[PDB]
Amino acid sequence: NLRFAVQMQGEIQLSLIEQFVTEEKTFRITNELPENDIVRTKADFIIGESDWRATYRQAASEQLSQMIMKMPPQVGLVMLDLWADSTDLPNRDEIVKRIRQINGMRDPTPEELQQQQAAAEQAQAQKAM
Amino acid sequence: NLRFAVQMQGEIQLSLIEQFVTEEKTFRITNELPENDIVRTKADFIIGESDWRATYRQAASEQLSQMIMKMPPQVGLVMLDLWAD
Amino acid sequence: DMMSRDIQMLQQVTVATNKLFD
Amino acid sequence: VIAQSVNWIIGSEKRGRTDFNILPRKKADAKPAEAKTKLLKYLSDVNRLPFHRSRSFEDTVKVGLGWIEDSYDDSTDGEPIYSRYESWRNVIFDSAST
Amino acid sequence: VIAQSVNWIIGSEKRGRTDFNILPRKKADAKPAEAKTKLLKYLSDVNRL
Repeated sequence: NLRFAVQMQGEIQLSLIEQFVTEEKTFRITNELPENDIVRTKADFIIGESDWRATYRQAASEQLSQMIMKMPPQVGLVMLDLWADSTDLPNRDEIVKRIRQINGMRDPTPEELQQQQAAAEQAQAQKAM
Repeated sequence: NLRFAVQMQGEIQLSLIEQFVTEEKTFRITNELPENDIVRTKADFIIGESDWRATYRQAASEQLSQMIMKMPPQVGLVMLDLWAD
Repeated sequence: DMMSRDIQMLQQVTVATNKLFD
Repeated sequence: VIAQSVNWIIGSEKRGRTDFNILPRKKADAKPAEAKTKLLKYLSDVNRLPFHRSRSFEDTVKVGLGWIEDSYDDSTDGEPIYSRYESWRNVIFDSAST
Repeated sequence: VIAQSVNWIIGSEKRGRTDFNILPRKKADAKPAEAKTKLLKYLSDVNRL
């Protein structure tokens, strides 16, 4: 019964956000057919539940780390730099930068230019050889 | 009830920090939309509870250590560098 | 029997002592 | 003996607190669902919804039912959408509903 | 025997002493969040919270 009423309150709240929030408010908070509003929303988006897990970002990092654990060791490093990006490390920019350096992944202008120059030079040398 | 009151006290203390501390004092202590100040702070920053762990640096060290244990033998050395730092 | 029972109550009356340590 | 059982039930539900995680059915719109997930989490943080839900279920254990509000109010209060608990006492509901 | 149970509860709480750890939501203000966490820790230490 609590679950059922929680789904009710979630639907009502989601309708309230879609009605009464401007896109500017969402952009500040967040870095980013049937006639009824409830059915319209509940078609595309469904309400799911996870544990409280403090902020959403912590739950995102937990799911990402679980996916890493399911991944093999090879492919694991790029998932790892995403996990470092999501996880709230005490010093976050530098760990992300280093894991990217060893991985080479993107999403940095000097690093991009260096990587492009190295790749072009190596490819040209191989072709010439 | 204690947890709820702790969140209350943390938010209140954060509000008095935002209102009554100077930037020079923050730099000395540390090496570094809704109208209410109550909701404005919650909008960007949330309050989380962690063990006492004495100074903040020890909590940072614990987080770094767990992160390193999660990391593979490769790429872990640089994170060991920062942990020891 | 009263002595034994009183001794048992003395036993009943680390975690309980934490306030002195704090 | 009432207190032991009621406290056990409310503690069992309190250890099982959950937060909304909006899932997109199509997932051609995963980003809108994730933004809505942050929006709901922000509203729950501001309104302290988990405590309200826990108290509401605590009342539903002791008495027949509990009530939770999700409405939009205009005031100098920063939060536009408020989620607050109302006691089973202060609510009168139609009994004809099946 | 009330003293025993009360002491057990207070000891269980005191063992679980916690500090505020401010976490950033927008991800664009991690450094302000860490600074505010350090200020909160300093205030808790001086006030012996």
